Amino acid sequence: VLSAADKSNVKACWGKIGSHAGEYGAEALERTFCSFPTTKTYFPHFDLSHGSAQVKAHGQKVADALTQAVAHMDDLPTAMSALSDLHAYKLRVDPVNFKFLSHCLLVTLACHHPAEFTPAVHASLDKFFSAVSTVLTSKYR
Amino acid sequence: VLSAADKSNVKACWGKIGSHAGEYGAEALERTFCSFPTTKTYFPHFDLSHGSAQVKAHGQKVADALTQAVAHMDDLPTAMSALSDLHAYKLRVDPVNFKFLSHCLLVTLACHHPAEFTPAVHASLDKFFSAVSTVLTSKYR
Amino acid sequence: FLTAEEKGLVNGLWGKVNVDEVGGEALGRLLVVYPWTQRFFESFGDLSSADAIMSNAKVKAHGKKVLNSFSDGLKNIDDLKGAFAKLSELHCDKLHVDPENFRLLGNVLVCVLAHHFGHDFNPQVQAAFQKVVAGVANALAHKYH
Amino acid sequence: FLTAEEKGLVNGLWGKVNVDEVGGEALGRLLVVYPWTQRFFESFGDLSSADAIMSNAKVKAHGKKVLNSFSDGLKNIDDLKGAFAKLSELHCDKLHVDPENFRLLGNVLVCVLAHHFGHDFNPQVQAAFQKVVAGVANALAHKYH
Ligand code: HEM
Ligand code: HEM
Ligand code: HEM
Ligand code: HEM
Repeated sequence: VLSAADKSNVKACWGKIGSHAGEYGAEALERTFCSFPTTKTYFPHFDLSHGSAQVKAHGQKVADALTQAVAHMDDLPTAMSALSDLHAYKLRVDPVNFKFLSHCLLVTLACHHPAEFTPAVHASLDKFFSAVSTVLTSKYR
Repeated sequence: VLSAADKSNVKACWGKIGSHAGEYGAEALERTFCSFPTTKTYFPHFDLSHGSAQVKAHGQKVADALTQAVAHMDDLPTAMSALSDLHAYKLRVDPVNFKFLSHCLLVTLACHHPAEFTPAVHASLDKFFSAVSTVLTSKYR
Repeated sequence: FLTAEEKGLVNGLWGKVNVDEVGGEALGRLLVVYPWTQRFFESFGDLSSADAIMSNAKVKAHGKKVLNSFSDGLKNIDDLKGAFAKLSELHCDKLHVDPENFRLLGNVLVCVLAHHFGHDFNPQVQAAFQKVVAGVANALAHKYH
Repeated sequence: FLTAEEKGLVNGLWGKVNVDEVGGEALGRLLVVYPWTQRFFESFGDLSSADAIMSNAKVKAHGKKVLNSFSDGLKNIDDLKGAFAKLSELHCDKLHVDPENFRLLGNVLVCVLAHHFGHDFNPQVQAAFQKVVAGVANALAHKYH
């Protein structure tokens, strides 16, 4: 449930991230795998070692999806319909895991963009990542 | 998200509960306070002692809302609108607390209605309780 | 982590449990109620309906094994971490089971005990059994990395 | 429980932390990002907006006192349950704070450490900080009844 100021805060922050989204995507996953090692149970097929290219490849896919979602904040459920089926029907990812990732994405953003990461923007991104996670978890049962 | 099979298992079962819903509503709270003591932090103005009149009265109110949820299974957000505003905006009850209650609701029903508590109805009720609890935590920012 | 009385409450009821029949019932309902769990039990055969799951020979056999390890945990209740360390490695390393799913089996087990014992399953007997299923879930999660 | 490696990462970073700065910063962001927590702090005055919260004198003093108890937690890290027993009772018996809110403050602190320390707040450094934060949240929830 995003407001006029939340959508503008997000876009503004996403604008500054620019071509580095994929990097932050990969860094976000590495942080999650480290801090919350139970998230690795969904990636048994991945080489999960530090700096691995499989994590870096996948991190671009997560970042692209999120770029997608920033362009379509007014209708996340249709924009994300395919990922939503993917996560609930095929992979069956437990909701709590999306809080782990969402947390590490904020940490990654705080690390790289301290001037942009104001108390207000912090709120808006939490809300944004939180909205995406509920759309991706909607069909879980 | 629910289903025609779920709706009918819920309706059929809540028909069996009948005039006992208020009694089970109170036992479920009592069970939740006992088993999950952190749930008591939201009831500091309650006499929470065993067999208290305040818990019983509240148990009845919880059971009437659920009975009205059975009648509006196809439009939960609209039927539960006042209680959504109450739980997600005024009280801000953390969603984990609804899991504890839902569980203690299931346990109470299995204690009293072993014959009706079949694997198929068990699943339907779990689906139902979680859908109610989903609507009730919507407005959280 | 359990008081002397809580131990009495738990061991008191567990002595009355049919560990053979309760195991298949609890694992069965796990698969019915939370159907994503079926993804881990692919080699068990037909799980296409509540009726298929509940009469499945392999569901029943595995259910018994699951309840024996729960009985072994109740002997070793003050060192649950130690008792479950081998099983924790298995579920992590070979089975890739997200530990959130251990909380689900515990509550299903609690529901099955309430189904069987009725009024005898006190609010207070329930509490002591919540501590136990929580302790087992936590111990199964401990070797994940 | 932390290894000597983890303690060094934690103590190394904590040695550079401005107590007054990070404390009011962490608490102010908690009120901003999770606005329902403001309900527990109504005798602090203007909490009507983000800039009100962030320059609120009472917010700042309380963040400081919150951060000093983190520091005492760090010194007694092998006994956080000893360290937070009195604060646990207080949060439960007096303040009625659902301990699920302790997880939020901990995560906010980590974001605020990330903000300040940038590249030096590595994934390994972070993982250690997560252990501490989870342990302080577990310690604070322990005397709940
Ligand atoms: C912000 C929330 C998330 C977003 C936007 C997201 C996005 C994506 C995308 C875009 C794909 C694959 C696209 C493709 O290559 O077809 C994917 C797949 C996948 N996701 Fe996520 N994801 C999120 C959260 C999670 C979480 C929390 C987990 C569990 C820890 C998870 C586990 C997986 C797995 C295992 C795959 C398949 C990877 C493979 O087999 O190559 N995702 N996700
Ligand atoms: C099945 C889920 C639930 C239902 C159907 C439900 C229903 C209700 C109802 C009917 C009321 C009375 C409000 C009114 O009449 O205006 C109420 C109030 C309240 N609920 Fe819930 N509730 C649920 C879950 C929870 C949970 C999980 C908690 C947290 C432990 C909670 C905490 C409260 C509190 C503190 C009040 C105010 C009591 C008072 O007026 O003093 N509720 N709820
Ligand atoms: C929470 C309490 C649980 C206990 C005490 C438990 C215990 C056990 C035991 C004793 C075995 C047999 C050991 C062996 O293969 O050598 C086993 C195997 C297994 N477990 Fe669990 N388990 C629990 C929960 C779960 C959950 C939630 C899942 C996933 C849905 C799961 C998935 C499996 C699978 C797939 C196997 C191997 C099946 C096979 O034998 O081929 N377990 N577990
Ligand atoms: C999770 C880590 C936390 C720590 C380390 C912590 C620490 C403290 C400390 C040291 C005090 C002492 C005030 C005094 O008596 O001098 C305090 C008071 C207080 N805490 Fe916390 N706290 C935490 C979480 C929370 C949360 C999440 C909330 C609310 C959601 C909260 C609500 C309060 C309130 C209302 C007071 C009294 C404030 C006043 O003086 O009016 N605490 N806390």
